[PDB]
Amino acid sequence: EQKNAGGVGELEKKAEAGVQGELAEIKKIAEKKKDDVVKILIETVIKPS
Amino acid sequence: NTVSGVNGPLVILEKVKFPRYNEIVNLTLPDGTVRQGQVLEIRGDRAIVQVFEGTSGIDVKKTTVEFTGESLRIPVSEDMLGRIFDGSGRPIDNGPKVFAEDYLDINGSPINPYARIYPEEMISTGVSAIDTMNSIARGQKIPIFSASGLPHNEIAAQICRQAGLVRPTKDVHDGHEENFSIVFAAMGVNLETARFFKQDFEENGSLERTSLFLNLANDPTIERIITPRLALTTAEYLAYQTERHVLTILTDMSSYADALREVSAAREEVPGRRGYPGYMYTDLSTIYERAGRVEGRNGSITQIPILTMPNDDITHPIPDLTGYITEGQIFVDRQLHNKGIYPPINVLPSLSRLMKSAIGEGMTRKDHGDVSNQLYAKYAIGKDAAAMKAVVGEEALSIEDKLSLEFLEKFEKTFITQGAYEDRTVFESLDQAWSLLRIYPKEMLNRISPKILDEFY
Amino acid sequence: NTVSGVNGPLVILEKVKFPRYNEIVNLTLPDGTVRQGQVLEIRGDRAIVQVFEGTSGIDVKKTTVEFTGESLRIPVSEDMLGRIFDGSGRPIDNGPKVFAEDYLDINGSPINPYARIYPEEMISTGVSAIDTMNSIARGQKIPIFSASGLPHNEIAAQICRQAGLVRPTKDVHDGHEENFSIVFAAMGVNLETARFFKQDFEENGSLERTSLFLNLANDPTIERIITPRLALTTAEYLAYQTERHVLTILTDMSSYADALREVSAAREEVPGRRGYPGYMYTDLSTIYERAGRVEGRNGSITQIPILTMPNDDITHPIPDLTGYITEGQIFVDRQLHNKGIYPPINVLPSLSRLMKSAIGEGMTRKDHGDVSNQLYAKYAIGKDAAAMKAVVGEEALSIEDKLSLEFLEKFEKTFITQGAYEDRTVFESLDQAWSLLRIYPKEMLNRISPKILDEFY
Amino acid sequence: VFPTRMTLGLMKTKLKGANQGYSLLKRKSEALTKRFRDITKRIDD
Amino acid sequence: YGAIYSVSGPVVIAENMIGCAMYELVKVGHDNLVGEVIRIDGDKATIQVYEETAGLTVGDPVLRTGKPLSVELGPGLMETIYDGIQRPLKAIKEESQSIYIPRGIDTPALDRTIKWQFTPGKFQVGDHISGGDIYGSVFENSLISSHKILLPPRSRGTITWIAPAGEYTLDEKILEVEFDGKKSDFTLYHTWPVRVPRPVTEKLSADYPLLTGQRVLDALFPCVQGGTTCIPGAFGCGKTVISQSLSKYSNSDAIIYVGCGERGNEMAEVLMEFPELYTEMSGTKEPIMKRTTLVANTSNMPVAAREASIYTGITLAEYFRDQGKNVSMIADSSSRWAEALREISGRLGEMPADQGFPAYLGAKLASFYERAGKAVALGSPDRTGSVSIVAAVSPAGGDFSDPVTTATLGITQVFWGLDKKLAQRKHFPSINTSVSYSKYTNVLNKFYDSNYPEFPVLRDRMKEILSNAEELEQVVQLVGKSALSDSDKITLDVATLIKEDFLQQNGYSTYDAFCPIWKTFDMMRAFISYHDEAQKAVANGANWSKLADSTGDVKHAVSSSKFFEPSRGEKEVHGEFEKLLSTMQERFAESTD
Amino acid sequence: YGAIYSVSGPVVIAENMIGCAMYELVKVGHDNLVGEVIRIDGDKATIQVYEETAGLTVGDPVLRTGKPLSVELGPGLMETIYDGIQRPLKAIKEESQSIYIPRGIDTPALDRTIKWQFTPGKFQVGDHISGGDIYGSVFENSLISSHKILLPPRSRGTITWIAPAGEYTLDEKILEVEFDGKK
Amino acid sequence: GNFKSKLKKAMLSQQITKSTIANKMRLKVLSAREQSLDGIFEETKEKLSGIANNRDEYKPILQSLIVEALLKLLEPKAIVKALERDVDLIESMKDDIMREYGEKAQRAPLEEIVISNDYLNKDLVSGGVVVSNASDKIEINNTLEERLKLLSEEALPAIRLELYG
Repeated sequence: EQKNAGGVGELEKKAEAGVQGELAEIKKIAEKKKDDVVKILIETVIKPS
Repeated sequence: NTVSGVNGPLVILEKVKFPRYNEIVNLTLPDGTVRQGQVLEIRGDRAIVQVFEGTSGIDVKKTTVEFTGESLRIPVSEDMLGRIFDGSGRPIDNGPKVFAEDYLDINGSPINPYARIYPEEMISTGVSAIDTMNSIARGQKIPIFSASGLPHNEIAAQICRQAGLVRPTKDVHDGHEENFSIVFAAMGVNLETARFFKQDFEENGSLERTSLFLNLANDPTIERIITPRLALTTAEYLAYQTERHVLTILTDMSSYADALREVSAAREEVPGRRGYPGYMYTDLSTIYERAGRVEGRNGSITQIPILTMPNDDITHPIPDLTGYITEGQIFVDRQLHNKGIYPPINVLPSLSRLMKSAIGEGMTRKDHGDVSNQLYAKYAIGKDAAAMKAVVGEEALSIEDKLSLEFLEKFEKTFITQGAYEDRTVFESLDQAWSLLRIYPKEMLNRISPKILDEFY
Repeated sequence: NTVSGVNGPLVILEKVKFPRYNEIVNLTLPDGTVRQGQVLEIRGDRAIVQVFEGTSGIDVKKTTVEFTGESLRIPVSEDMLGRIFDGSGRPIDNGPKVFAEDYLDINGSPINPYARIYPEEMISTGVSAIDTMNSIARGQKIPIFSASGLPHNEIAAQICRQAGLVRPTKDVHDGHEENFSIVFAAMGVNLETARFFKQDFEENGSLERTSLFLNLANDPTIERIITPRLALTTAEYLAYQTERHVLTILTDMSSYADALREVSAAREEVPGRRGYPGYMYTDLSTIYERAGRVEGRNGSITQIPILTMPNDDITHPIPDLTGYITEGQIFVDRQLHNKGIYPPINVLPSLSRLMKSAIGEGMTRKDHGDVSNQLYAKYAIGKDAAAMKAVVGEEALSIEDKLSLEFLEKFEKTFITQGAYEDRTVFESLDQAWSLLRIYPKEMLNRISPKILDEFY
Repeated sequence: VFPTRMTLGLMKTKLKGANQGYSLLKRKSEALTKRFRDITKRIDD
Repeated sequence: YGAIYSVSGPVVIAENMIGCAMYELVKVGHDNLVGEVIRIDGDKATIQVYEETAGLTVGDPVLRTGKPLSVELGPGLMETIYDGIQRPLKAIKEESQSIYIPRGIDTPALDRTIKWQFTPGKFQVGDHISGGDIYGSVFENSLISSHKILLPPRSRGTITWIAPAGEYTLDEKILEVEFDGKKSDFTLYHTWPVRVPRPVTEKLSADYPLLTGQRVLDALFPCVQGGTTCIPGAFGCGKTVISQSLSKYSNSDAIIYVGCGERGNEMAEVLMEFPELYTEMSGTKEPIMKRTTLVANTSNMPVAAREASIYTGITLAEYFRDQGKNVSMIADSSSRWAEALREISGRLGEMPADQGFPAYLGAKLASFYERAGKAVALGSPDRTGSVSIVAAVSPAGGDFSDPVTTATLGITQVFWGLDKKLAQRKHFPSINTSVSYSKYTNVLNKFYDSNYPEFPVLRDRMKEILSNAEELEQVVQLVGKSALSDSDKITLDVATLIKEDFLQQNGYSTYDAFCPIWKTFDMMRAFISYHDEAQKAVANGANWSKLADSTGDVKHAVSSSKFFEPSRGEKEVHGEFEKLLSTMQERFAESTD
Repeated sequence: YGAIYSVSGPVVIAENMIGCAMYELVKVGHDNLVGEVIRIDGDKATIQVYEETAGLTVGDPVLRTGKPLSVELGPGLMETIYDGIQRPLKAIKEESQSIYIPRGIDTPALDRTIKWQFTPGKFQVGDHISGGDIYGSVFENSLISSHKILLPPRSRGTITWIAPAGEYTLDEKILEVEFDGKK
Repeated sequence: GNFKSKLKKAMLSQQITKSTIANKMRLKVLSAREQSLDGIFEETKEKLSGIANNRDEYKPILQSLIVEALLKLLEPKAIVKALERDVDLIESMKDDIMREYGEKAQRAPLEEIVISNDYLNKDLVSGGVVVSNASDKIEINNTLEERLKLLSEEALPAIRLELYG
């Protein structure tokens, strides 16, 4: 029970750090390939769908 | 206006859009007779009517209609007792029509001033097997379930003869103080038996106290269903205006059920389970509505509907739905009849679930509800022990069961049996119950609190 | 843009014939409430629509309709799991977007790649009664026929929750090299029950192994049949492309069947026996088509549908049709639940028809098949012995019957009975079996090869 | 004549009563005649 | 507006009904009958009219009011009896001079003369507000002043006006809410559609047991507040006596009694009985009445009302639920509602396909059920409210194979049996462990473990004694008794004790007005202890007969238990039963040697 | 050919039928789902469509195959797995890369890229021929000639063209019969 | 007995934290994915306004939006709702919209374009048009916002696979 009195709050240290790098790669590749995906969306909408 | 068509006995009128709903129309036929019909449904530029007299004669272009402008209502007098009517209230003896002091609606949906006081005082029908076990309270409606293979007409008759001879027994009990009147409605019943009913009223000296509405099967279907509604409405007038205890005896529900069934064969309304209408429940409930203590709480209408099971089972549509609307049931049975018993009444599925509360010690006794409870349990074991007795042999018998086998016969042939003319005191009934129970030790009893038992046993 | 009518669940929208079948349509209300529905039928300038949420309350002129242009398909993804959804697959978790990687049809088949290669390799549920005695190998569809007299939802959860804790134990013995996923589909469910499944999973740590789809019972019937269809499609994608063995738990097939009987109220389609479709076969089949080995065959889709007898009738149309299609059946009876055994699977009429075909080694043992024969036969004999004991007495009973009796009590109270949070791996089960069987000598054990019998008594 | 509308349920249980009785009673019969035979040879001697 | 196309039964059809929906409140005819458009077929609308026809003609106008049919829930609901369309029955008795509703007569949904004491909420001016938040409260009775006035479900905004404490009418405005422009002015009454489930903060799983007050109902499978239950009937087995009896004995803050489609005598009984009898919450001056809001429909009144009954009734439980009041809703009997549904199915002309019964029937039964349950009360101050639905099911053709029962068992999680053979023998309510289940059991016995009792252990043994008895009885009937094991005899004997003391009780137990859990546990505890000592006693050697003869004094004492009432030990723990355990132990000593 | 008027449940109703017979196999819409004409009312035909009609529309073409629901009995019948309407399962397993056949995908009733070596029977140009007579055979077994090519029943005449021995495609012809012009 | 029971209890509470770790990881990852997706779409509609507000570049785009709608309308009169600057834009190429429908359909040239007096906000959509039937039985909602929303259904898998697949 002492490892269940330490096992809480430890959830968020492991939940953040565990995706600390995933959340940075998500925002990184989005800014890159943004105009090139947007430009495809632009064509579809502005010519018959 | 005029007949477009006739589909089954239902007549299709083509007509302009003006009539009241349930408005009487008079159809002029070329044969020296004019007849009345009621719009069953009113629809877009046509109305479908079932004509109340006959079933033939309607023509395409030789008919004329004129609208009466008034929907059917029953013209009610409390002077209507001591008169003989048919199913439309027309005289058959020439001369005694219904006539009026007031005009009241046939459905009884306008007035409905039914008291919010629950069945109170005791009623008996002078038959011990009825009175003790499924005890009748004023305003209580408890059905008589019968089966054919029976002198079921004779059982109904017996109750009609007995009704009003009970009433001095009840005055003395102080479950009646006020006049007793009978309202009697006949639907699809034999000729011989119609003379039996008139004769039973005559003997009693309550012919003056009763109204007879007579409706055969050669009088139309729609007209059959109206008959108890006329009767019922008159009973409500008796109960309300003059604070009377009214007993309406309404026979035969089965005939009433068929009539409902024959219609809807050209209506847009469609028939449900076992070809019975789904609003058959609704039809039963209109009949049943006039029943209960009236406001003034010195009058009541008690209603006894008479049902013969045409198929014999109790899961048939006619009984099944009725038992639900009512509070309990009373079972007559073929088996008792065969041995040579009268009135043959089985009590095992018979229970009235509002029996205990109505009754009290002042016109019954406190043990009335306890002594009844004991007799069901013992009778039930006796019946299962009998079935087992046949199959296996006397190998499955035990001491209690052998005693129970004797009890069954003892009860059947002393308790339930009595003459047609015979009538019974409730207090008497209760000493005969105790007597039958005297053949069992007291330790084997348990549907009676040990306090109660000690006093009366 | 003009609602013509509503006839029960079925809604008639009057707009042109240019939509296609099962194209989602949007009813736009002046209440600001957009409801989507799917066209059941399309006819000339009208379509008949069943609205997923509600089904009525739409005006006949204050409403507009828009056509989506897309037939209903599920956005499927491997990142979708570990989340609670509705009956349309839309988060109730308050989580992010559904996400797509493909759009797969939920109409009955996405690509149907159900193999022409028969079942082998054990799938473990973690319930002793099912796994040892009725071995299920992947692709097999064995239903649980349970009743309402049992706690059907609680047993269903047990199978899911203990399932996938069997898997590290399987990986070590080398039964599974690829992972295990659960797809859980709940239908017409009660609110306490929906929550119960999530909590059970959370406790074991099986939550992110599974996706739970809850359709609640206040949600209309059409959504409810759509629910398992959504689940089954998701599973066929995980199983084909990333090769995983999937156990699909579908409760309650009886509620799905009711929905199917329920829709039809303006259709010209008539049902068969007991009011249930003549085409009830067809509908069952539909769920059944997604179940079997996938192409590539190391992944599979394994189906256990859960059917509740509402009245304990095995001649009830639902179980009968299913039973013919399915490769055996599991019977769970009320009697054992009553003694207080939990789970109360009587293995008395239960069967797996490809019992031999599932087992092997590395997730079973060789000795598995022989044992299955000893325990079933001895158990049956145990039931027969209980009845005989009551009759003869304890001091007049046979040796052979006495042994059979002892086995009945231990068998029930040790093999079948397990705790709520106690996982029973197949290897574990087989050991408990040898202790029970030991009481018989080697002379009375003989549906076992002497090789085995000498190893383990 | 017996009730038409859902007698099925009671009538099924009648069958189950009957069935249970054949098996049990046959076990009982089997056992009594097995004993009877043993006594026969004893009594004769 | 519309012109009547056809009048067939109490069903009216009207053409020219455009910009109309499918739940609209309408005035039908020149008679101005209250009515509702159930469905529409093109231009032609099929309308169920809630007052009868006897004289309504074709071509009379139909006027749509511009809103759905709803019911009014405000103050003064308690200590008054209403119908299922919800027009006061009492007000009807004076003014029309007709006790029950007259034709062509209309009366609005609540009394418009009654004045109430408004006390302010926990809001002031310029505060942001939301639905189910408490805007005030009204002192409604003497037992309870717990009647919270809420901002309706589906309302938010800022309160422009808060009126101060005082006496007002329930038509006399006290609140203005502004959302985007004037949302509406508000009053003490609020309106709610009877066709929608009332909004809720969240539903929570049931885990708090209600005690029924009936030892037998608690003993085999405990009730919970928030649950669903079936009780079988048969229409002549005293099902009414136990319904009305449960209602009195069960204790909640508000109770809603809904007569679905009843005898009219039975409804009348409850109306009379309740002010005469006392509460166990110390209620005064019409005790029980002050706690009940009563919906009365007889079957003899129009079929529309009787459809409407259950829905109004559930909305009343739900309204009180949002206030943070725990509710017991007893609806009796659900099979009569189904019979009204079969009626509607054939009158409109919709397809029946549920065994001669409606298409919609299975789904409508489920929809009613889901509105009941335990929840965190609507509005943000956080309260616990719950609704336990006790719904009576009874035959509609077969014994349990009728549509109604088949559907209900699917959806119910609590079922408590009632056998007919024992009913005729007087041993009702009879709970049979094969014809009974509770899925709530496991969370409930763990709840009672926290409360003090050993309860889970007693459950298993209670089950075992009943369970083996049924199987041994089948061998008894066929084979007979010439032998029946020493152990088997004991089980039979003890099971009789359980029947007599628990299962039989309804005007036969002089204390039954409310029975605590501890007392039930203590009683059952003596029965189970007698059982284990007895079976051990035959095995370690001692005849069965010697064992009956010596147990003697105590055996009678457990037989007599049922009459005994808390009067010794605590207020819930009884000394006669505690004394009994120790004396039992002494009897075993005499009996083995 | 026809145009779809309505689709109600699994059933499709289609107008502009002046020549649909009530046993005819038709391919409905552009999805070419399998369907067969149960009933005809007027110019509208009633078709039960056996394969899922999600995606199907009204106003779409209805193209007849020109014959009833039939089976083709040809050579290459051994060592094949079929459906009951007859379409090779095996060819769908390879091509679609799905074991079972999904909606909207159809194939000829037998493989048609296959070629067989046809040997003549006992007929020759200008001789009279009747039904059931052996016009040639094909081997499929190394035990028997499984496919004896018989003259079709409902066909007789005089044979204008006899192809000789050699290998032919299924599509390719080998016989012409003259029986009221070219039969 | 209770050692083992309280022990099972806390070993279960232990795996609820594994379940909350696994749900919280997966909720964060996915909510960061959703936020990127709403910046792809957000940028589409900032570029679309830029195109729409330059009227001469927009003129063909408007024509083909209406014409796309007319191919799915197939009614003899069409009622067109547009923006304030776009009802004038349509008016001055009425001839080119009904011409271009008659050359791009089989159906004979639209007989009328009904220029609406109800207009769209810059607050709802970025532009685009609502093409509806004359008696208002059917609407082809061909607005720029409606179109992007519809697009999203098919574009979502394309984009999910490229980025995170």
